[PDB]
Amino acid sequence: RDLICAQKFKGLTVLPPLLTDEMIAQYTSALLAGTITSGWTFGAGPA
Amino acid sequence: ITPGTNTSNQVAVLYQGVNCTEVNVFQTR
Repeated sequence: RDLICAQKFKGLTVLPPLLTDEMIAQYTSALLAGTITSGWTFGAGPA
Repeated sequence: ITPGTNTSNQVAVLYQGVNCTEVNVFQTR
């Protein structure tokens, strides 16, 4: 068995994060869009 | 998962590391 499956049989479990990789990617895309289209106005008020 | 004893008494059970086959139900990651 792999390392994860061999360590889970002793109590050690890996909990999944709340924000998945897709949500972090969407957040980064939104930040990039705000930086390109607006600049610094979207981090201080209206875009 | 409990919304608080001051609001209601319903609870939700999450079994970490199962497939809804060895415990409505909802299968998540």
